Order: sequence, then C-alpha cells, then structure tokens
Amino acid sequence: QTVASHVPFADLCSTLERIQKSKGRAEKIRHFREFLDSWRKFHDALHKNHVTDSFYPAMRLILPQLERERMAYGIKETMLAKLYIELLNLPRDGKDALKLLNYRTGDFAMIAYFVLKPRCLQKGSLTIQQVNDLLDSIASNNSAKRKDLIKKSLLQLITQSSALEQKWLIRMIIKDLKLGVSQQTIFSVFHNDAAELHNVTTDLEKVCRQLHDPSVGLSDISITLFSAFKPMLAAIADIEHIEKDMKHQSFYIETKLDGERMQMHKDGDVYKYFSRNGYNYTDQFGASPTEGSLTPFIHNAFKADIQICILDGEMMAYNPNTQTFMQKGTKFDIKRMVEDSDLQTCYCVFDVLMVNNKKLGHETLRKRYEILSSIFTPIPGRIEIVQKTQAHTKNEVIDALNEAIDKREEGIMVKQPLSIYKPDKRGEGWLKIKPEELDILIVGGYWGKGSGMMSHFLCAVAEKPPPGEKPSVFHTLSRVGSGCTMKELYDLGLKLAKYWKPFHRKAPPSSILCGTEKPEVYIEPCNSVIVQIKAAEIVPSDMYKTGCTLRFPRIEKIRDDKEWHECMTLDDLEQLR
Ligand SMILES: Nc1ncnc2c1ncn2[C@@H]1O[C@H](COP(=O)(O)OP(=O)(O)OP(=O)(O)O)[C@@H](O)[C@H]1O
Repeated sequence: QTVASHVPFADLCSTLERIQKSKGRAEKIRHFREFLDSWRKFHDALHKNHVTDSFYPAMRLILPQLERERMAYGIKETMLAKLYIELLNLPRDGKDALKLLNYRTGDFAMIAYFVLKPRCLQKGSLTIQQVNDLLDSIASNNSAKRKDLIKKSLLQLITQSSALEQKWLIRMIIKDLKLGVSQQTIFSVFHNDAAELHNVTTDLEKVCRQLHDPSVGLSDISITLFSAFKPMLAAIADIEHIEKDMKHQSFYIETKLDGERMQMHKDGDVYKYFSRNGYNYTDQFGASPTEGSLTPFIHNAFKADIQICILDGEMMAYNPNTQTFMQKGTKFDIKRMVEDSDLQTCYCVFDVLMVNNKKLGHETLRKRYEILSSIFTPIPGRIEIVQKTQAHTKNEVIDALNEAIDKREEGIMVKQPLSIYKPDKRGEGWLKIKPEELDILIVGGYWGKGSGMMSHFLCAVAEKPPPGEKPSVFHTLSRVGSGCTMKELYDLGLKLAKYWKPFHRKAPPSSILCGTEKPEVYIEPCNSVIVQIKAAEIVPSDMYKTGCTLRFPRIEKIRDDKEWHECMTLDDLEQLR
C-alpha cells in the first residue's frame, strides 16, 4: 500500500498549474507546501499500522530534470504532434496540425493544451503511481528501440488524462516544468536537509525516503561510497586580482583539462563511475577489472594498501602514437576511434575524497593532494595525477596560462591549499582562469618540446601585392602551438612534411621576413596553408617582424577552403588594432 497509488495525478497537476500562474515567489511556494502537507498527513493516515513509501513518485515528476532511475524517453515533439493529429482527428493541413509539427521555441505543451482544451473533455483517471508506471514503460521501450510500445504507452497516458494533465505530462516528459521557482527553493521547502543530502547522493528517492519527517535531520551528511556526489566547481577569476583572491599566501596552479568530469568509486574488484550529473557510466569504463574500457588497465595501478577509494578527475581521449590528449571539438569521431583502439580513455585525477575507512572531504586540499600521491602509481595514458605546481606570483599565474595555451589546454586552475571539498558549490577554494579572428599563413615550424611531429608553427601576414598580383613577401607575426590535440593538425603536419626546408639565419628566404624569432624550418608560401587563429589581443613585440604579436594565440581550424594568397595583410592587421 502506497500513497501515490491513491493520489490522483490530477491533484498534482492542479498544484503545478496553481504554482505556475502565481506571480510571487511566496504564493508559488505556498501551493507546493499545501500539496506536500496533504501528502504527509495521508501517508501517516495510511501507514499508521505499517515503510519504504515516500514522496518520490511526486518529487520525480516535480523535479523531472533530477530523474535518474528512469532513462531517456526518446520522445520527439513531432511524434507527439503526429500522434495528437491522428488522435484528435485534426485536418492534417490545418493551422493546429502545422503549429504542432513545425514547433520551434508559448512552449510545446502550451500549444498542445490550447488545441486539446476545447476538444478534450475527459476528467483524468490515472494515479500518480500509474503515470509513473506508464513513464517507466516508455523509457524501457526506448532502450529496447520499440517505437510501437512507446506509441501505445503514450496512448494510455493521453486518452486517460485531462487536457491539463496532458499539458503537464508533456513538460514532465520534456523535463522542463517552467514553474518559476528554483529546485533549490523546492528542496528547502521539502526539508531543511534536502539540498545538502542531494549534493552527496544525486538521488531524489533517498532524499525523500531518508528525510520523510520534516523535523528529523541527518546529523552527518557526507560523501559515501557508491553514492554520486555533485562535483565541486570553480569560479571565474580575473588575472590582475589573483594574488588577493588566494589570500596573499601560497597556492596551487593546476592544469585545466577539457574532458568528461567523472568520479570513480572503488571497493576491491568493484567499480562505479559517475558523471557531473550523477549518471552511471560504469558500463563504459568497467565495473570489474575483467570488464570495461578503463578499469582493466588501471585496476593493477592501485597500491597494495588500497581497498577503497573515491577519486575526482577528467576522462580524456589519449592518442598513444602522438602522446596527446584529444580536444572535444574535432571533425573526427572521438567516441568511435576510442572504441576502435586508435584512441584510449585516460583518467586524469585531481582529487581523492576517501581512502579505505577514512573520509577526506574536510581535509585541506594540501592533505588530499599528499594522500593522492599514495593511492596509485600513475600509468601515462590511462590514469594520471594532473600536473600542478606551487606558486605565489601574478606573473607566475601569467606564465602558467601562456604555457597552457601554447600546449593547447583551455586554461589553468588556481586552487587554495587550505580549502576543503564542498560538493556542488562553485568557487570557495577553486578558481579557473581562461583567456580574457585572424586568417593567417604558416611560414615555418619547430620541433622539440613535443613529438617527428612539430611543437609549433611560425605564422605570418602578407604584404599587400600590386593589383593583379599574388603576395610575394610575408612578415612574421606569431609563434603558435601545433600539438595534435585535433586530428586535423595531425593531418596537416603529414601533408606539409614534404615542404619544410632548413632555415638559415645567415641566408634567409626573400618570401618570409622574420623579427628576432627564427623558425628551424620554413615553407614556400604557395606550398602552405592558412590557419584560422583565435587570440586575446594584439600586443607589442621585438620577436616578430610586425612589431607586434598575438597574446594567447590558439589555432581554431585549418582553412583549407582558403588559398595561400588569401592571407590577411599588414593592412588587415592595421585595422584590427
Ligand atoms: N584540474 C581541474 N580541476 C578541477 N576542475 C576541472 C579541472 N579541469 C577541468 N575542470 C572542470 O571543467 C570546467 C571547465 O571550464 P570551461 O567549461 O570554461 O572550459 P572548457 O575546457 O571549454 O570546458 P570543457 O572542460 O567542458 O571542455 C570547470 O567548471 C571544472 O569543473
């Protein structure tokens, strides 16, 4: 016997409707308080004699974006449209039908409601349980790729509900209630302790079950093994005011990695992995050392004394042949090459929350790092400790950021050493710093510092030729990193290899004029390629012929659609200043 099997889904939607149309935050909260309170009174009425029953059946429909039990619905609003058209017998070429089908972004539920309103007169039949039953069935049949059984499940949902129930059903499926009150507000009204508990278990059900009585608190809410906690986040930081931000004492600068944030929970032969939103990615990485794309290659990297631990880090795609991490944005397909063994998952770890019996959240950052060094012996390309150093200078933070960008990382992290780990709070001890479009030509290259492959390109601008003429002279403007973080850079290097020529300071080429800075090798401009380069500003320089250069230059794309003679010019450079 359960409450949701007794409460009409209609009661829920009335409350949702009463909430949405309310202007003030106070009136909004009030309708929900009212709903929560009747649920509670009835539960006690129901369970006097009796429990695992809880508010969850409703809570999961009220904060549907926090659903974690039920997988994706795989329902497209077009299906809904076509379905309603067939169902309601609407003229397939009329305004209603077309409004639904060609919906962009007064949302889809509103449009459906206004079509349903004069046409659907039924009162609802479903209980909150039944709706939940029906949604289960939709998610399940989506996983099975059974469209007929989704259609049929939607059918039971729709024809058994009222128009308003249908409006909210849709929002519950799209996972956007548009209520006008934050989820944090909702949790606060539900329980003093809800929000905090959810931050250490991304799980509505435990939230509701464990905090069913509003007057019983939990004494020690903490990160538990195999419970998904929300990751600690980093605050945006101004470079000019960083020393103060770090309280004028010594701090950590750590590499900022652009990958999939992931937590690993390990107890002996047993593994779980959770993403930033508390989704279970174990099947991918491996539950056991005999299964997965990662666990088997790292299981034996854990030191002898280590039975249980919890790590925080970034999953990267690593290329063994070039010893590089692959960035998110590429014309190529990371998800499939990783599967095809041209690439491999590498876990890049920057924090530990527990080891064996002890819980580390309230340890200072310094101690967790110290501990981290004793959990496993790193394996390059599978599981690494993130590169970091100790610093105290604004200049240092600048030097680190240049170095990061040159190596094609997105930025750097700055972290205060005494800081504890605060799940889902952004800032505190953790800061992130990122930099804060030219089409120019590659005219030279460098090896060393990377590998074979090139570490950097020397790039230049065109001196505007006579009319009818292609350019013949180039002025160097900037070095830039060419680490193969994307396959197109890899491909470029191989296309370009036949063209490199030794650069001689004592007898340079007439086509490329250099400043103090000299390439090891150059390339005749006609044989080369335009790169599109992102840069923060143009700053003075003696190293390059232009008398200026690019701060934080990154290559965005290779412009194979342009021609070498289409290079931006000194004059093009003038205007950018
Ligand atoms: N070394 C690290 N320590 C802590 N958090 C990190 C680290 N590296 C990456 N992150 C996480 O990644 C986020 C990166 O910031 P942002 O999204 O602006 O950069 P990005 O590289 O373009 O993004 P992505 O990392 O998703 O590609 C941060 O919020 C942080 O939570």
